[PDB]
Amino acid sequence: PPLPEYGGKVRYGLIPEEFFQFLYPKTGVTGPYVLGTGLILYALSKEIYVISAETFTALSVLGVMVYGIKKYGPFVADFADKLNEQKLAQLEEAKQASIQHIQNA
Amino acid sequence: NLFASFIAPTILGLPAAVLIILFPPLLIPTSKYLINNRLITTQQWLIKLTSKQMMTMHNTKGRTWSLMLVSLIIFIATTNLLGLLPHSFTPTTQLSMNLAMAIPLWAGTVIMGFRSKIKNALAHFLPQGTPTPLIPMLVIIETISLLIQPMALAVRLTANITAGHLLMHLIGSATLAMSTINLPSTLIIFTILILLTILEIAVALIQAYVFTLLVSLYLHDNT
Amino acid sequence: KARIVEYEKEMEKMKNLIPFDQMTIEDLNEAFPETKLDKKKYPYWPHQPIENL
Amino acid sequence: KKLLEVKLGELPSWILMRDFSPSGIFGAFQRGYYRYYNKYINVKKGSISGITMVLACYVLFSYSFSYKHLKHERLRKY
Amino acid sequence: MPQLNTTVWPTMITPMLLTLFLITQLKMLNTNYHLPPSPKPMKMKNYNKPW
Amino acid sequence: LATFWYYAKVELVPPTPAEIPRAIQSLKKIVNSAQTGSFKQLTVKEAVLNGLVATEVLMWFYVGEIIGKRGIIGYDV
Amino acid sequence: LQSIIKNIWIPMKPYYTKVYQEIWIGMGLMGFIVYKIRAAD
Repeated sequence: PPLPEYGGKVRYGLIPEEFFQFLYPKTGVTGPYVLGTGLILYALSKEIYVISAETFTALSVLGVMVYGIKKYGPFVADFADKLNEQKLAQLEEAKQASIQHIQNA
Repeated sequence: NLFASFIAPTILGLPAAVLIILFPPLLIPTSKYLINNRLITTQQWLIKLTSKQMMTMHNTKGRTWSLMLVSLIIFIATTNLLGLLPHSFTPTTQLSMNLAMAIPLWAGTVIMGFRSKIKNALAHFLPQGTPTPLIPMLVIIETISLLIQPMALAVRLTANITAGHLLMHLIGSATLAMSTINLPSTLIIFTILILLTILEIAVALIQAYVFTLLVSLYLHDNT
Repeated sequence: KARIVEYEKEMEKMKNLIPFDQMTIEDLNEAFPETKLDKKKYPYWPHQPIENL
Repeated sequence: KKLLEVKLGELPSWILMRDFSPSGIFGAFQRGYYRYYNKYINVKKGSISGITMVLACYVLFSYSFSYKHLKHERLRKY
Repeated sequence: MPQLNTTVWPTMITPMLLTLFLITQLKMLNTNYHLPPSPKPMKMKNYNKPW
Repeated sequence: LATFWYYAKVELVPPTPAEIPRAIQSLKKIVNSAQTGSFKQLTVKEAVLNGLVATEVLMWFYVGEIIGKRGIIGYDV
Repeated sequence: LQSIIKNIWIPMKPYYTKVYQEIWIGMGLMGFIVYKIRAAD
């Protein structure tokens, strides 16, 4: 069975487009965003999210992750695609080779 | 207060450490296909490179541990990397898990060396061309070395990972304590924290590789 | 002529292979049997010499 | 026709019609894993979002059990 | 040091032995590298004509 | 930038005095459906959607609270 | 019992029975050490 060609259309690497489409009818385009900002402000206002040293280690590792992704993402995607293309080319070559061998026989 | 991130986590009273230790293999999906997605492609390339690195130096009997040593390095590296995310509990900071990883493998290698190989196993404690009046001393040394190899394995992982985390946390506190004071100094401390984060990624991978390489050498000295 | 009809059957078989991106590994070991792991000579993973990898 | 998937079925009896067995919960978790995997990971030309979403859920879980320690670091009292 | 509290030591050892010796190894066993598709166009156990 | 406002002018604005009767009628419809228990017609899809919108307006209330105590984190005193 | 030992123990049998025997002895040793540590505590 062949795989699809694209994934699930995530936004910001965290939330899929299905959520934005699901809130589009009742709360429009800014609905999900005001829900997100409201939840963030309620979390860090009622001190559900306690600001500590882990906030800054979190910001550091998230910055390193976003930078590393934006930088070495094209390279890793192209590397995987080229690995698959080389394997496919080698396989097609080795199939035609045996066809030619039996035709020669 | 300071070692709060190394205490066995519990959610609603249950040992979440079990889930945290079982999670790493979930990030390695496998497939029967011949040409598959980018994640499995990159992971299989990495596993092949790792196997060729760790296992080419062994003979036919040491190469039966390819599964064991590749599993060890993959498990430790993924645990150490997942320990870098915010608020996470890293099980490789625990001396219990690291002792349970180190003692079985080292003991298995030395018992494998004493079951077969027994002549060469007992000869290994003496270097080849050791002069005569020094033969006793170099047997007291080498012996205790062979007896600290397991502990010095586990500790070397624990003491490292723990320490790294501690340092980062402390620097984090610094930034927080400096957020209400001069902001250029806060940005300088934050840049130190970013460099430390990159160093901690490197040390995660390096510690996985070194634990596995020392186990591999103990195996190579007994096959 | 017997050998030739066998060869023609085999060439039809090779010509009617499923494309390689719908192909499992058992299908490859059926198509090109030289791509099969010698799980008798090498019983343990990776079932081949490490240099072969 | 009470096999209606949740998000389509309004009833509480449906809640008790499900297979709340160990094998049932195992099948439920495995079906969820394969739904996520087929939607986000098991595609060609896949994205890294299929991993960063897992890591975000992991960080949320990690914060959940780290709250009993952080609630002593709150900077207000109410 | 919470690492010295020996009461939670089994909780840290028992899942590891499942993850290191069972699950990761079952996932490496399903990571197989087939041998190259090398097609020999030289394979003909022939013989001279009947003379 | 400005697209935020392009959507906010239609969505994130207060209700004009002309459409408060519409809101009163909708509130009456909701309380009626709660009275007669007719909400057993609402699929859990739409139930979740309504719950999310109610959570959003509660978050509006809490944002109004943080703008009414002049301090974001907790109570400044 | 079925489809578990078909997907867990049939693949891992060559290793559990032949390759890791010394690992099993060493794991007994490790359990003994851990018992002596937890008991003297």
